[PDB]
Amino acid sequence: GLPSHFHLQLSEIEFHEIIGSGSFGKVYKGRCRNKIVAIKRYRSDVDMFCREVSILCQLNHPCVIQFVGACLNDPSQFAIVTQYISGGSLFSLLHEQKRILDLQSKLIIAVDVAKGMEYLHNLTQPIIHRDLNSHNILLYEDGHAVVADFGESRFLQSGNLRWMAPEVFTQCTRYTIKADVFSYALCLWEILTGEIPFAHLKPAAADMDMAYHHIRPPIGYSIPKPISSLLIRGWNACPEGRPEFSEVVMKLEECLCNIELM
Amino acid sequence: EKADILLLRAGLPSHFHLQLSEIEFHEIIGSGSFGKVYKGRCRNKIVAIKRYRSDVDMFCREVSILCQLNHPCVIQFVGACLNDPSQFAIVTQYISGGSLFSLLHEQKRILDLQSKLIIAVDVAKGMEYLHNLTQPIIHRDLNSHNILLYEDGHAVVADFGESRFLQGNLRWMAPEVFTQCTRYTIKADVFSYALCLWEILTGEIPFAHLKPAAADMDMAYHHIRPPIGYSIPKPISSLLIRGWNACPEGRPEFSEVVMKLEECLCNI
Ligand SMILES: CNS(=O)(=O)c1cccc(Nc2ncnc3[nH]cnc23)c1
Ligand SMILES: CNS(=O)(=O)c1cccc(Nc2ncnc3[nH]cnc23)c1
Repeated sequence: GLPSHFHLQLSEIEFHEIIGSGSFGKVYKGRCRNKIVAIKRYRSDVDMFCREVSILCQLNHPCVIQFVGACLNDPSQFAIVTQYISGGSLFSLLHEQKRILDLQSKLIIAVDVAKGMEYLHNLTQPIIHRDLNSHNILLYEDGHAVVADFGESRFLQSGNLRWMAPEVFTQCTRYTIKADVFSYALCLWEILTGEIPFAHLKPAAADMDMAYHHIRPPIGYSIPKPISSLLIRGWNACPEGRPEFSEVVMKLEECLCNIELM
Repeated sequence: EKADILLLRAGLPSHFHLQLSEIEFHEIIGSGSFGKVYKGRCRNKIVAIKRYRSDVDMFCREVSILCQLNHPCVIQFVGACLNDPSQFAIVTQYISGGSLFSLLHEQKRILDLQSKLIIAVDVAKGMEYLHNLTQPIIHRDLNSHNILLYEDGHAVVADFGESRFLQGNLRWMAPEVFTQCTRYTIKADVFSYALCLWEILTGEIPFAHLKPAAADMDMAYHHIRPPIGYSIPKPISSLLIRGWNACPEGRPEFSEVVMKLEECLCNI
């Protein structure tokens, strides 16, 4: 049921330099069907590969990664091919390169991300990214941005509770699209400040501070009042209080107009 | 299934083996998706029987946990019927003073502080026992329906139907997802116990005016707790504030809960 045009023989892929690595295997830069591509090569695990592919073959939007195909011939030859995006991750730009950005460049990125996410959330069968962060926002050289890496992505699912611990309640509850809005909020703050949320903490300390002790990255004069309000609602502890991505896109586009006019 | 029942039959001490024909079933005293709970009679002894409606794994596990139990603050297993899946039953002691839920919310009876603390302490001990076994057991369904009361004023934890033997990038995660990454720990019972302790002190069902799922929601997403009046003694309010800490790591162990409540009984 993966449309047959998306099937790939390994012979259709030219592998070049390695560009990423992890548990799954390796990511390579390469060439496929007359394009420059990123190829995610592989070494319970098969279900996750099949999910990712099922999701990648639904994608068609300029603010979301472009799928090229997958190789399914046998388990040792598994691979996912996408367009290569040469401008790097948003993470690198802000934290490693420390390129100084004007406010217009920042909003273009954040809007492009918000649009990609709006797209995903409003398909007939909605998609939750579940891993949205600055490592998974890639940038074109022109400053436009796309949402990448759908390895954690899932299709949206269609007495004792009164005495349940919150962490237990949360586990018996369905994972929603509003969890993507939370993560986005952090990315949006991260774009404006150019700082890693909770830079001084290791990942898990940071998550605990957010979940248990309500701490949020500090807002200041670095963030104008139309946006800062989106950030606050965006990372509300109650999912239902969080805005829809359609709302996020309009407000950021309005800000983008006014910053171009000024 | 046939292999699991036979293995269970083999590890289960002989006195616990029962035939469904040896059980007399009087009235219904408990309910659930699993089946029903009865008052009844077995070998001429007044007993409580859980009757049964994935279901074999559940039965083998519940019986397994039950025959490990040997502590006066925790339900006394009497036996099971494991003849075949159609006949699945679980027999325990019957306790004539009823559930804490009944006492507080149906009979609406008034208790003095000492009587309350004895209950709270017995529950705490029972949970301490479970949590400190060589193979810890987590209860997972601790509430006022599942705390039972002898007429001498002591209590036991009952219904082990939900019980189990205890076994990125995170920086950008939503709190309700970060929490989906950790499993059910012992500290989840402590939280449940906290509400029971508030329930005992006030006589009110936690979030009485909301439906369960809304109470859960208010507690998880909005971080709301039942109000802690000025009338509640400090050492107990301290236990509540900590016991239902949203941070599991910040909730006390039951041994500490026991220790603190025992002190109060020495001042009471
Ligand atoms: C392989 N397709 S994927 O599932 O979306 C995916 C997963 C993990 C990391 C990437 N990275 C990049 N992909 C493309 N271009 C780039 N330039 C700099 N990093 C990448 C992509
Ligand atoms: C069958 N044993 S069980 O699984 O622990 C169990 C589960 C659910 C409810 C009970 N009730 C009572 N059990 C004993 N005495 C009582 N007096 C008033 N209600 C009960 C017992």
